[PDB]
This record gives sequence, structure tokens and C-alpha cells, in this order.
Amino acid sequence: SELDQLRQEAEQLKNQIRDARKACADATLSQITNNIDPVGRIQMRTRRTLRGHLAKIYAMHWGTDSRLLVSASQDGKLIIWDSYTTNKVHAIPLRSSWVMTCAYAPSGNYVACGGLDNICSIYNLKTREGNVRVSRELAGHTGYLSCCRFLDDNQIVTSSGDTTCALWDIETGQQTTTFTGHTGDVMSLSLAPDTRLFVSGACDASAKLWDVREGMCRQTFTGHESDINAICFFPNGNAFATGSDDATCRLFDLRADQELMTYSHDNIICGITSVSFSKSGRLLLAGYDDFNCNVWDALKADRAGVLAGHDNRVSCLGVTDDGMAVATGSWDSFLKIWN
Amino acid sequence: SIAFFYNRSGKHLATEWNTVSKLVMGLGITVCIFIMLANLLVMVAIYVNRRFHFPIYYLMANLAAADFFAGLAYFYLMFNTGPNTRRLTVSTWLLRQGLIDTSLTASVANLLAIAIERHITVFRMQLHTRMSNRRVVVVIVVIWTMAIVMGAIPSVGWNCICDIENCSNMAPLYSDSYLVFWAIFNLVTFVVMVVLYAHIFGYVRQRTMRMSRHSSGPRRNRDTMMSLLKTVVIVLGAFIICWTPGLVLLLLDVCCPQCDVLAYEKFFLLLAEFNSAMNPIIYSYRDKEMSATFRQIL
Amino acid sequence: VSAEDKAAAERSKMIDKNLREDGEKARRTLRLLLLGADNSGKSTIVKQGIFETKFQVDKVNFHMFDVGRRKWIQCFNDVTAIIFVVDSSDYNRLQEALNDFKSIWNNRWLRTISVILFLNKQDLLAEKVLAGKSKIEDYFPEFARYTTPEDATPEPGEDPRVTRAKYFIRKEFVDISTASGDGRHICYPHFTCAVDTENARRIFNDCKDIILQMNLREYNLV
Amino acid sequence: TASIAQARKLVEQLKMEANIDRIKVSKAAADLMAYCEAHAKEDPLLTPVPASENPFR
Amino acid sequence: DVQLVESGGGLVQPGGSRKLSCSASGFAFSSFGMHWVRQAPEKGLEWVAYISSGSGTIYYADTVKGRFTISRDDPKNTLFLQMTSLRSEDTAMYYCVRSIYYYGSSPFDFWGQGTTLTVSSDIVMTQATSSVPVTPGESVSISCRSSKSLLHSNGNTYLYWFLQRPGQSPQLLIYRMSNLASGVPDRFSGSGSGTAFTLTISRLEAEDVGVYYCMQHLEYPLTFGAGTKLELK
Ligand SMILES: CCCCCCCC/C=C\CCCCCCCC(=O)OC[C@@H](O)COP(=O)(O)O
Repeated sequence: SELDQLRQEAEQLKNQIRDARKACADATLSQITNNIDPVGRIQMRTRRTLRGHLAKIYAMHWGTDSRLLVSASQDGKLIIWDSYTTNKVHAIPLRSSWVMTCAYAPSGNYVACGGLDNICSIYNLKTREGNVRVSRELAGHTGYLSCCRFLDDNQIVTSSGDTTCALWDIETGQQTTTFTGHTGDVMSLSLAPDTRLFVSGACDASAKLWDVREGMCRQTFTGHESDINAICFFPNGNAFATGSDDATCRLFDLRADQELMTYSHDNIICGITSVSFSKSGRLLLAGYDDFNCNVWDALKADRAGVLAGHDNRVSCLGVTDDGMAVATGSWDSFLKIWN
Repeated sequence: SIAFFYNRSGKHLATEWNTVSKLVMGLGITVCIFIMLANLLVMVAIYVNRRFHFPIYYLMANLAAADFFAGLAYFYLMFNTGPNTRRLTVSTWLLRQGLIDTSLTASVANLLAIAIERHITVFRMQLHTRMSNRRVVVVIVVIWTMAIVMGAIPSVGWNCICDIENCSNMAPLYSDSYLVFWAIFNLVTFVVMVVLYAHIFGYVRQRTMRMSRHSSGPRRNRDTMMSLLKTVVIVLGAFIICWTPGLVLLLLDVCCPQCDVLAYEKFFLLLAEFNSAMNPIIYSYRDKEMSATFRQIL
Repeated sequence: VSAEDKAAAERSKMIDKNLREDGEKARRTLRLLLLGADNSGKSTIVKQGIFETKFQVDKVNFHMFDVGRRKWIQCFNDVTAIIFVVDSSDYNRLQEALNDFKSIWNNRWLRTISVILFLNKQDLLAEKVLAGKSKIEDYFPEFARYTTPEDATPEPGEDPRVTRAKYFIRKEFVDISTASGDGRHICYPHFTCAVDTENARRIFNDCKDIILQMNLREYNLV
Repeated sequence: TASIAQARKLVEQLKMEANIDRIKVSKAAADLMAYCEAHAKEDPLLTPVPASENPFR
Repeated sequence: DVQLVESGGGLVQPGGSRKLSCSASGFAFSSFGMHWVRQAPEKGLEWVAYISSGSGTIYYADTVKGRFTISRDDPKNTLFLQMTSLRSEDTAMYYCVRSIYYYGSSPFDFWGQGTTLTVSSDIVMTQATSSVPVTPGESVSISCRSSKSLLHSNGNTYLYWFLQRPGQSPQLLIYRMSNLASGVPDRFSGSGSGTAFTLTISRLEAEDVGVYYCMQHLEYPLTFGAGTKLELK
């Protein structure tokens, strides 16, 4: 009785969701898409290599103009790159060298960073003094900072290692809402194209869909076996991809509320560090611990290429907003633009 | 004329191939074939493997390149000796013996650079991975600077073609004061290499014997010293058997009245270039990554 | 190129100059990771989000990083050594300290990182076994018929009962360490106290031997 | 009653996620295929781009 | 906040030597390239010299090369202009202009006040209009012309617009022929193409009068336009 009684109600409700998910599975997405021509053999070559970081690169982000790019490393320095002329626009020294994430404002006036210091620091790129100064420090997260993504010049959302995600207001500096429900540490985050929702995978092998305005969880997806290290959102906004430590990518659908595809191979045994889609959503670029990235046919679950140019762990991965290039960072202190 | 210098040196100008003449040309040709083949593998395994782009491997490639030159220079000597040495000129003769002087100096000089860098890394309290590459580039050029200078000084000025009173019995157009000056250079280099390699063994012995009885006990202490002494003895044994017979002959050409020196000079050049054949063997057999990438080439 | 893009590249080149002035100044320091529990006396071994303490011994700079499973332990993949502090006085939590040591030793990312083990509070261990009132035998049944201290060097003045207990606890942590690893990393066990000032020398000597045996390994001298 | 409150929070969360409007997977399979087909020419990584209109070279 | 305080100047004899210094405060002086621009008493602006960040690159006008020298003192937050062998054609007012060069940066933001000096294959910029009467509240367009195509192969058209109010130092309003500077309202709009440019002002309010200078930044030396004065009715 009591909690145990409530335990029977929780188990009964869990079976109802599973029964409803099984009812809608009239056909498999892989079975349905067995009528389209394959994407062929994707062959990408590293156009440029960005040098200057002196330790492992942990995060990277593309500007909305698809030309500027920010990266963070364990030196304690943020470098903004001109991805066309391999020029260093800025070099922002950080107070703490233990930084695991970095972001770029959609307007382009700000960058964010955070890590083991449990603080998201926001830097003003465009100041009258000609330098880069820190604008605000967002404190209130108990654990480390795993991800941070801007919604606009005043709103950012941070996922933390205290099993929570938070929405901040930079003008006030205070936490507006908090997103609770994850059991393990949240490791990734992905804002929807319409920005009204976002998704976050955690170490409890689950991914939750949140509503930013309401502030509570909408759907919960459980198909993985280990910690979900990376998450990314489909360009349409009705699906997302999860990359976990069990050497497998998965594709979940928001409307169907069910898993759609599994991206696995028997000769891959290492974890997945980063995932990203393409402009059309047909490709799925995912970095691994075996020092190279894989290109997956997102509709056919077949490999289509290998981005083998790094001699250490590929830690970050990003695709431009026009789909022209793929930037790949790794623990060998090198960033490579692929095309 | 060349026969003019060889007359007073007591040497012999062969007109036809003799039985002893083809004996030194039999093992002489096959020794070179190993020298170019083995040393070419080392400098291509470093280049095509991105894991080998390290300062210690740059000296290994430089030593392989310097030993590759020694086989090429010795290749030219075989085709221009015996019956082919009759029709040489003084300007051509000084290039023949000057080509082996710069290559064999560039081999001995690289072996001192590896001994110095190993002494630097071992005694420095920091990883070799987190090291700069400014030391190797500034030391590769000074190796070749001494190499070309040593091979060009006998060409101009320091030769006995201007003063025929003191000429070497083995190289007739070379002054005996230069043969001494090249024997001291290797005697100095080997002694420095012995002191550097013995100090490394003594340092590791000092550190190991006072470490603990609970870290790894004496089981891991014996394994390291047996492996370390195997590396130290092998590198020093190569320089002490492939150069000592050649070196003591050079001192046996100066201030040695009426001693048999022309008989041993033909085969003692085989020994000196035999070091170039087995230098890449003993400097790359320990590395498991080097052995793995060898099979991916052939 | 244009006159504006030529001047932009001149600014970029100056940035790389500053990226190497400080990058070359951080290659002469050694970074350590401090681990342990709350009752271990973790922050008292060296008397000099994430905390950091700096100390220098024999002109060598040391950076000790104390935070506060461990998903952030992969950030310390390139540290010089790991410092694990154990409270050997109490035996109720000694079992969870051994399982604490097992996860770090058999970690996937720390397979090449050596561990300096400080069995802290050895003063109270002597009082707990001389005045008795407790029995490791209760919590560890092997100590009931534990081999007497194996013939070895003991500390002068220590009782035979104290040296029996000290050698037993130290043997548990080296049994885990020698079971796996295949010689890629070594555990260095020490016995400290709350009034011990020599723990800076012991970290210096252990890191000197830590670097030495991997310099000799990547240079293929051994 | 911390466990009771925690169980009540989880029970109420499960009810909201259970009562949602779901669609057939065949409709979710067709929508993803219709998006990727309608944007095939817009993808430079999928369909090769001529080197003239290539910012990275 | 940002200030470029000038010093020196005055009446000097011809054939002598004078040193001009411009003191900088309120910004990171070490990361800004600096320029010297003079104004003749009856003419427009004229670029003189240029020193980069770290003094790694120096450019001179062909009319001052060999007798003028520009230097900066980063720790002291000041720069100097050594002027030797003066003549009667150097009587002008010298401005110190800061400029920073990276991707998306706007050079020629802040112009200091001038020092009144009283000595007792080039791209030309052409502005046909010189004096135009403009009623308040109306809209006018001011054009400029070039002898060379300012559009580069990277897609950047290097044309700049400045406004010299009567009795004040000129201020940048449009940079690279399309981008509005910070603090300049949306009233000003710049547009054009190769060797043809214009500046459109809509709903001309007060304090919009003065002289408008077009400038090229495609190659050194940088040449200004003659100017287009605006007068009240
Ligand atoms: C005998 C020891 C040889 C190894 C050590 C010295 C290596 C050479 C460098 C510096 C010393 C001065 C040059 C001595 C060269 C002695 C060997 C040599 O080159 O002999 C000549 C012989 O090939 C060909 O003679 P011919 O058959 O008469 O043409």
C-alpha cells in the first residue's frame, strides 16, 4: 500500500503507454522506406585545418552566418575562427580551464561557455572598447554544466550535472524556470527550430521533451541501454536523434511517441560523442571514440562514409546553417572543415 | 697523375680483376643493397605514419638518411676501385674519398645526437610528448654542417698533394695529420656516448633501488634493468665492433714504421659501413609501432 | 587579397604569438587530481565547482585539483597522477573505500594514470589497535588468521600489533592494483598523519618516478 | 510523506504523458520521407555542389 | 568614455621640425591600428600615415614619405608623428583615427580633435555636387564616383562615408558601402555598385548638415572625396 500502492498505479500506467505505443506501430519506417534510391558513397575531404588550440577541444558551435565559428579547449581559451580564411577573430581567455560546452548567440553579439565551475559565463563580443568582456555569470546550478544554447540575446537554457535543466534571463541574471524529472546527469540539449520546445538526454538512458513556456515535461523516450551522450533535432522539428555509449544512434518521433530507426553496426563497439543532421535531414553525421565520424543514411540506416582525419577522440561536431560544411573537433587540438 | 702518388705510398694499381679483388666486391655489393633497402624503409615509415611525427623520430629519420648516403657513397667507390682506380684524376680522387668522409661523419654525429637527446629526456621531469621541437631542427643542421665541412676540408688546403713528405699509406693523397684528426673525433664521440649511456643506467639504478617494497617489489625492478642493460649494451657493442678495427688501423698508419697496413684496409671498410646496415635495426627493433607499420608497406 | 583582409591576418598572427607565450608557460607544471571521501582528511595532506591549490617543491610547480558515477573523470585524462586519500582509522567504511579504489583503478579513461595512495590518519589507527576495543577481524575475516607481517622492514618503535594492522590494510589496496593494469600504471602506497609535513616531498618523489618510467617506455629504452 | 509526495508527482506525470494524441508510424514514416525528398536539391552535402559556388576550397 | 586627446601644433617656422602626439584613453589602445588624417583650411580630408597594432606595418602618403615618421607607445597609451623639413603646404589640422581590422569590424570609428599646425596609379574619388541647398524634412541623395572598381573578389565593396559637422571632427556613419555604424540611426542608408555609389538620407531632421566625404579602403594610399556641403535654407 501507500507508495507500494502508488507503485502498482505507476506500473499500470507504464504498461498503458507501452500498449498505446505498440498499437500505433502498424509498419516500420525502415520497411516503408525500402523503395527509395540510396544516397551513394559520400566522400568528404578536409578543406581546412584550424590550428592554435594547445589541448583537447571539448565543444564547438557555428555562427548563424555559417562563416564564424567558436571553439573551446582545456587551455582555458575561447577562439573565434573565420572558417574561410582560417583567421582568428578573437581569443577569449577563461577564468576556469575546465570548460565542457560553448555556444554562439543567434544574433552574433554573444558567446557562452561553462563547465566544471558550475557557471555559465556570457561574453560581449561587440564592445566599444574593442575587446571581449564577460557580460554576466549565471550561478545556481549545483552540478557541472554540460550544455548551453541561446534562444535569443536575453534567454539561454543550460543543462547541468545536477539532473536538471534551467532557463535563464540574462538581463536579470536569475533562473526563470527549472526542468526536473531526469534521474541521471543531463549531458546534451537541443533547441527546436521553432524554439517553443527542446529535448535533453541524460545518463539515465532517457530523453525528455520539454515545453519552455509551460516548464514541464511533455514526453519521455526510453530506448537506449547506456548514457545518452549526444542529442540533435531533426530539421523538420518532428523527430530527433540520440547517440549513446552503447555504440548506437536512434531516431525518435515526437508525434508517434515511439522509436523509429536504430543506427548500429557489429564492428562498432565504442561510444558516440556527438551527432548532427544535414540540411535536408537525409544524412546523419555522428562522431565516435574510434577517432573518426560516420555518415548514416537517416532513412535507410546504412553507412555512407567515414570522416577519418583525426588521430584522437572526436569530441564535437557541427553542420552549418546552409549545409555547406561540417566542422569536426577532436582531442588532438585540431578542428577540420569537411566538404 | 694518380699512379705517381700511389708509387711512393707502396700501394698497387690493379690492371685486371684479381681473385682477392672480386672477394671484396662480393660482400661489398651485397652490404650496400641492405643499406639502401633497410634505411629507405625507416624514412618512409615515419612519413606515412602520422603517429611518428615526434622529435625523437626526426633524429631516427635523419640517421636513416645519413646512413642511406653512406651506402650510396660506398656504391660509387666499388665501381671506381680495383681496375677502375687506374684511370682516376686528382680532382676525381679527392671527390671519391671525400664522399665517404662526409657520409661516415654524418653517421657518427647522429649517434651522438640520439645519445644526447635520450640523456635530455630521461633527466627532465616532464613528458617527452609535452616537449618543443626547436631542439631537433637546430641540431640536424649542425650535424650536416660538420659532415660537409669534414668532407670538404681535405679537398682544399689540407691535402698532401702540396707537401708529399707525409702522405698516408692507405689514402695516398691524404695527409697523415688528417687521418689522426679523424681518429680522435670518433674516439671522442664514443667516449662521450659511453659516459652519457652509463649515466642513464646509473640514474635509473639509483631511483629503482630506493623506490618501495610495496609499489611493485623486486619483480618489476629486475625486468627494467634487464631490458635497459640490453639496450645500452647493444648500441655500444655496435659502435665498438664495427669501428674499432677500422679506427686502430688509422692510428697504425701514422707513426708506425714498416707495419702491414695495406692488407687489412680492404675488409675494414666493410666493417665500418656494416654499422650503417644494422644501425636502423638496433634503433627500431624495440618499437612495436615501427615493426607494425613495416608490414603495412611491403 | 585586399588591404582590409591583409590587416586582419596581421591581427590573427599576433594572436598565435600570445597563444604560445602562455602555452609554453603551462608545459612546465604538473597537474594532479585529488580524490577521496569526506572523512578521509582529503584537504589536509599538503599544508600549502572545483577547488585548486598550488605548491612548489624543488622548483617544480604542482597543480592539485579537488572537485567539491563520475562522468567528469574523463576531463582528467592527461593528469600526471591521481591522489587517493583513505581514512584507515575506521573499518566500517574501509570496505566502501576499497570499492572506491576499484572503480578508479579499472576505469576506462584512467588506464595509464598512476595513483599515489595516502592512508591518512595512521595515528588513530595505532590507538585503535593498541588500546583495542575493536577487531578488524569482525569486518575483515581474513585478518583473523592473517599472516603475520611478511618479513620486511618495519618502522622503529611501532608495536608488532600495529605493524600487523598497517601491513594488512596496505595489502588490500595493492591487491587490487596488481590484479590488473598490465604494468601500465603503478600504485604508490603511503602512511600519513594529520601533523605530517613531508607529504609534499612524497608527491614530488612519486611523480618523478611516474614520469621516469613512461619516458623510458615511449622512448623504447626499456 | 516524502515518498508519498514523490510517488504522487511521478503518477501525475505519467498520466499526462499517457493521454496524448499519437499518430500512426506509417504517417510518421511518410512525413520524414516527404521532407527529405522535398529538400534534396537544398542539401550540398548530399548532392555535390560545383566548385565555383564552394566557399571552402 | 573613448577619448583621443591631441597635443602639439601651433605656429612654427618653415623648414623646421615639429612632433605631434595624440593621447588615447577609454579603449584598448594596443589592439587598434591608428591613422593620421589632415584637413587643409580650404579643402577636404587627406590621409597622411598609418601604424598598425604592434607597429608591424607602416604606410605613408607619397607627399610625406621620407620626411614624416609615425610611431606609437603602447605602454604609455599614446602615438607620435615626427614631422621634419616642413613646408608651407603642411598648414592643416591633423586628426588621429583609430581602426581595428577583423571579420565584420568597422574601421575609422573614433576621430579625435585636431591640432592646428601653422607653417609660416592612385584611385581618385569624385563628387560632382559640392553645395546643395536642402530643406528640412525632405530627402536627398549624395553620390560619389571612383576611377577603379572598389568591389573585391571576396564580395566586399570598400567604400566609407563620413560626416563633418561645422566645428566638429568627422564621424563614420556608413562603412563598406552598406553597413550602418553604431549610434547612427536608420535614417541614413548607403547603396551602390561598382564605381557608382550614393548615400540616401530620408526625413532629414536638424543636425544633419555638414560635409559628406566618400573614401576608398581597397588599397593604400586611402583617398577621400572632395565633399558635398549641405546648407540651411
Ligand atoms: C681503414 C679504416 C676505414 C674506416 C675508418 C675511416 C673512414 C674514412 C674516413 C676518414 C679517414 C681518412 C680516409 C681513410 C680511408 C681508408 C679506406 C679507403 O677508402 O681505402 C681506399 C680503398 O677503398 C680503395 O683503394 P684502391 O683500391 O687503391 O682504389
